Amino acid sequence: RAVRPTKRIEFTEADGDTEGKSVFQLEKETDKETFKIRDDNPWVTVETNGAVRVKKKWDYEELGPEKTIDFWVIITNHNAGIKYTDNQRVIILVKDVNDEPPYFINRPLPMQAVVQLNAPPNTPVFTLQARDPDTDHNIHYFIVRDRTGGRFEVDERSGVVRTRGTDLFQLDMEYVLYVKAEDQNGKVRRFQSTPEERLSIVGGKRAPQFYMPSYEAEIPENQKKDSDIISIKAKSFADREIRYTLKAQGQGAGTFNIGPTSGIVKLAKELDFEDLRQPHVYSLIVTATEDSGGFSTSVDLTIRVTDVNDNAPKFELPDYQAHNVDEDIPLGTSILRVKAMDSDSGSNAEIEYLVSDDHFAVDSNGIIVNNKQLDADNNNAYYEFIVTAKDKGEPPKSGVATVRVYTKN
Ligand SMILES: [Ca+2]
Ligand SMILES: [Ca+2]
Ligand SMILES: [Ca+2]
Ligand SMILES: [Ca+2]
Ligand SMILES: [Ca+2]
Ligand SMILES: [Ca+2]
Repeated sequence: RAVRPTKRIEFTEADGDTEGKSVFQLEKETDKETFKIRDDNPWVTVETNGAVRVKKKWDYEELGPEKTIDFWVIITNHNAGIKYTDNQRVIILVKDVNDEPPYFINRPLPMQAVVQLNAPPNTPVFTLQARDPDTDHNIHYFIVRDRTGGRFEVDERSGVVRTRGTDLFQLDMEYVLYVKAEDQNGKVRRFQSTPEERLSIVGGKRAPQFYMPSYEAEIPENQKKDSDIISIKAKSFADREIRYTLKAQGQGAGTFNIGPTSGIVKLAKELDFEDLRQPHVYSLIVTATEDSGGFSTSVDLTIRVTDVNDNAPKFELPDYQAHNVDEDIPLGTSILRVKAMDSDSGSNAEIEYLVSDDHFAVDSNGIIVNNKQLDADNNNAYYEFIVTAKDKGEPPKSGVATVRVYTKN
């Protein structure tokens, strides 16, 4: 059994573009020998005949600096005379292909700017910025569709949008441009491209814009007061300072509040998933107002509260007692029924039953049964033991109750 010289081979990304594709064949030294990969590899699998097949679609952008798929292969070989189990290393060099589309990095989205009312021609107003994962990208900027009527133009390389013409812009009017960025070093004979984006240019002045079109957060019911839930941030287009406020529709306001200037949302009142009067989903409205101006804008903020196993199963009675039980009762007789309830939900409310005295047994329905003869070793004619109701929470909480069984002959 020997190490064989390393196999070196070269391919482009695209060659490995189809899951399961047999890209190439490993070299055999006799017909009879078979192949198996030495360890998992994310990019390739190996058939017993030597075929190297794509596992995960090959990706230059996701390989390390070496840009190789590097793996070992076991080669095995009765009736052939000489037996062995060989090792060979296999190194595929992966060449780049322009295969990933460009994407805008402008934030926030949608894209928004303002234009000064009497802006001279060629005033810069916005700067489109795209990025492209491929090594040899070639980003070109375009206005694909104009709804200003021709009052703007973009520089194809810098992505700067600037005014055209001398006419004034109208206060509060929106001027709309649909823009794209494309990578001209890659195609599909059609160039790789961002989705069309809507660039909103408003004359003179506009309301603030939040950094996200909406906000959401899922928090547990047991999370402490005054703790930070989510922080919200808006931008002014005239560099005014901003102050936030919050509302509800129409379930439980006062539960949350917001930081005056810093936008951080905190928990104000302790929560309870078990409290019906509080909802499980909190629909909130956050408005960012310019108190140095007048303008303001709203954004939805949704908070989901989750169940924690804060409740233990409770038995309906504090203790259970059965009387006049004949001791000769055949095994399997219902002696008494027991029941316990749990406030939580799902499996935090799922209930299993146990019994501390192996003379009895109990099923998922709480039926306490006779598990051994009751007439043997029972001088005082009486059993006293504990039932547990145990939930399926993590960790599980328990409820317990005394059970008394008085027997007789
Ligand atoms: Ca790729
Ligand atoms: Ca590529
Ligand atoms: Ca590209
Ligand atoms: Ca609770
Ligand atoms: Ca529980
Ligand atoms: Ca709970």
